[PDB]
Amino acid sequence: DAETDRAEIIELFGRYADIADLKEFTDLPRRVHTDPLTIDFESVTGMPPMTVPLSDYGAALRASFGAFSATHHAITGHVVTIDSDRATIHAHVRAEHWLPAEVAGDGPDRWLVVGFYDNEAVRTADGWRLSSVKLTASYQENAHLARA
Amino acid sequence: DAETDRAEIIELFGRYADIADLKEFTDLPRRVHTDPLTIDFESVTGMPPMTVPLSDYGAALRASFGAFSATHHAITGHVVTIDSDRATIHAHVRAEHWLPAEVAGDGPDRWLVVGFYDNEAVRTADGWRLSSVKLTASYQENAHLARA
Amino acid sequence: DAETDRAEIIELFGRYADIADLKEFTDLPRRVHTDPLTIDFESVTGMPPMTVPLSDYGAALRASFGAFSATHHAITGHVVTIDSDRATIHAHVRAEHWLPAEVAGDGPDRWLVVGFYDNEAVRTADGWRLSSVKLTASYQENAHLARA
Repeated sequence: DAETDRAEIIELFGRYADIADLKEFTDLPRRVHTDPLTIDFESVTGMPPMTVPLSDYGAALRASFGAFSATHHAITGHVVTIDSDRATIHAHVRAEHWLPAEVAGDGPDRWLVVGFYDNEAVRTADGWRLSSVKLTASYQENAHLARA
Repeated sequence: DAETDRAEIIELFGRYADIADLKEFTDLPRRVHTDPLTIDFESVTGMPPMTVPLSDYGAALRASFGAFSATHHAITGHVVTIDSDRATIHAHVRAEHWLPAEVAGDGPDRWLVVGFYDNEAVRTADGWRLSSVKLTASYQENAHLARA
Repeated sequence: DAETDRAEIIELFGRYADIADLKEFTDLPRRVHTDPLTIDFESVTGMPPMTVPLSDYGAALRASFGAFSATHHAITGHVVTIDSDRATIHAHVRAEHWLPAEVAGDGPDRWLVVGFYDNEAVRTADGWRLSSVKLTASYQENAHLARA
């Protein structure tokens, strides 16, 4: 019922965090996202929203997260609204990204993004999937490292 | 049923975190809290518990969170006990508060509070609301900034 | 039903975090864990998996967490699979451990572990309990303090 849908939608955010933090950009994205996927990270990158093939998104994530020794996404505070086979989710996110020493040198090594997801999900034949991801940053620390 | 109540009570903590972190002290508190509201932040401020009108609480939050460039509340680990139209919730909280550079100068800029909420909720005609908030700190970093 | 089981299993992780962070190693472990308990912290300590009496585990936790002024475990992203009276849970964890000043001196004072739990639970006559805990670290900061 509705509570099973809610619980499955919340769990998708655990799997979403696992994509990045386990660096598993091949199988897991198919279990988490629709194809194509709408993405909006403009609040952090200045790149406007786009709708992209899932394999492109995965390849892009693999390339960018390859810059980090590790990451940790702590996603909390899910506010889920369901209407049959669609849902919206607002959540908190705290995302830590550590640069290797070879890049960070004697300086800061951790890029922090805090803020919110305002995402959409759809109920597919293979279960709920996140069809749109939008990240709004409230604060960043060491954002220059995302460039460095 | 009971599981819908639990899920709605947990979601209230997402909305609670949103009050502070989106700095929305006017509408959201009515959706999250009863009027009046009992508050106990004594473990952090030394001010004893009080029961206050909700508009006072909102105005006070607006004034105090106005000192921060941003905040992030990560609330996790909800332990919810429900008895008809009342509930208790114990949870973990990690609350980050960043001071603007104009105030922090060359020193630390982030006030960290970790610890627990031990809160009460009531089922109102318009849904669950948090009727009592109690924060017990296990640790703080840079607490002097909450004064500065 | 299944959703009550899921919610109870997720709540166990709140109580698990409370063992360490409230430093309550006597009563709470009986409410959270089976006796005996399988533990695997090898990814952090190099000690291989073992199955130990619960009172030994509690005594060991009391001794080790006695080194810290405070800790905070933020457990998020639960992915729960249930099969009757057994479950597996994968989750994110961010665990902070602060050393007292008397030990940290003028140096770093916070040991950070980020990574994952990959745990098992069993439905006992007194409710769900965590029967196996496995922590896999993705990153640590100041791990030398866990020794110091």
